[PDB]
Amino acid sequence: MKIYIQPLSVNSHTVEVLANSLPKIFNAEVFVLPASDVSLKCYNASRRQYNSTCILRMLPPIKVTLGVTGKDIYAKGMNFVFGEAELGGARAVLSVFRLTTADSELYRERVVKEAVHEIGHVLGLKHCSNNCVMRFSNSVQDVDRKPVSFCRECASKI
Ligand SMILES: [Zn+2]
Ligand SMILES: [Zn+2]
Repeated sequence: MKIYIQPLSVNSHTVEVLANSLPKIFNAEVFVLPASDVSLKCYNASRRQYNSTCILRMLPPIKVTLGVTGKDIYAKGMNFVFGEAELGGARAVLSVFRLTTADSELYRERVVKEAVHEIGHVLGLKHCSNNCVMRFSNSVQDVDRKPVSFCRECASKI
């Protein structure tokens, strides 16, 4: 498995977190693509948020490609989303905007959890109700309560 991280208006240090954490989690070769600013095509001026579905479309369809942004994102019908993924496809996007917090270590932990969650969807995993990183999180309090690891059921399916 190969994972391509596409920085899209994001702190380079946060990208490094993912480059350093994801290989072991996915037993994958990880590539960091050249940084770019997230496309203004995907900016909703009324909401001052970027549409995640728009961002996904602009990523290369190379499994697995994860776009990562510091901008707040939303998808249709949602006030915000942490991310959006093609289930069993090639592409996902993560926003770290809603994860911001004072404790650097907690921020880091949230970033890894939510990246792993998105990539799990690309690998074909639906939301999981177990003690699992694939749980849906309504808020960052939910993110903090779920683990970074896949449950035994989800791990068996990758
Ligand atoms: Zn999800
Ligand atoms: Zn699970």
